[PDB]
Amino acid sequence: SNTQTVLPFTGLNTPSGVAVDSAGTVYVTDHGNNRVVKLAAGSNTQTVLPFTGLNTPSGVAVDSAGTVYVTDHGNNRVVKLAAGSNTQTVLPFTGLNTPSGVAVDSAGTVYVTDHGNNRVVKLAAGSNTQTVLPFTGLNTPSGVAVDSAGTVYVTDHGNNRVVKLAAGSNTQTVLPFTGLNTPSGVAVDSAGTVYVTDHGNNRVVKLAAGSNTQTVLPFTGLNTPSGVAVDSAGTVYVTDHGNNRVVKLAA
Repeated sequence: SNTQTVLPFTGLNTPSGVAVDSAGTVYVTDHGNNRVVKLAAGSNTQTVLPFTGLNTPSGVAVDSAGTVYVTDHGNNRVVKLAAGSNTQTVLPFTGLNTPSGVAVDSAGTVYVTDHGNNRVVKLAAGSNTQTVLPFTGLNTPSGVAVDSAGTVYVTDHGNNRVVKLAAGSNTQTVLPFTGLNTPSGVAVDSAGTVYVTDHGNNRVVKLAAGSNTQTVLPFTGLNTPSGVAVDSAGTVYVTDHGNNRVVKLAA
């Protein structure tokens, strides 16, 4: 499609992160309102999820079980809320500094960009012991995504680049995007195409697997886009942070 639609969220203030579940429900961190909202597919009415005590939530992820994970940026913690639950749980990460992005793989392992510590950490399901991933030279990493192969993609915000680390690899690779300015968010679809919010350039770019040539997606009127998500239909969802809105673009 060449034509975005603005999703019917209400009252957003600088939305940061977005995620979409297998049912097409869209989850958004309403950063400026210390809340997380969701919108079911076709619904005109959001619901505020029952998290407690959030401070400028940044990133959001949702797993196949419908559990919602949120980086509670201002409180240096990551919280999760099981589907239908009333009570969040704080995940046992240690030593976070302004965590910024979160992703969850098919095994339930949780990956977090520890923005203030220039590192990415992961926590296996049920584990009490995080592991720091062997990225090199990160500067304020913002967003993270993980594909079905376990490859981890990170927007290295301060270095104007996107890096990836294959499962079990010691050595990251810098993806061949061009001309990025403070990239914030990243998503990867089932075909391995990587989508990045090029925050400082008011645009969203994608790079197909093995391609050397990005394409700029035909969104219009973006202002400092933060987060991006892609569903199984290839629809791309973007938090248009500066315009207090969320937009989507069908394939």
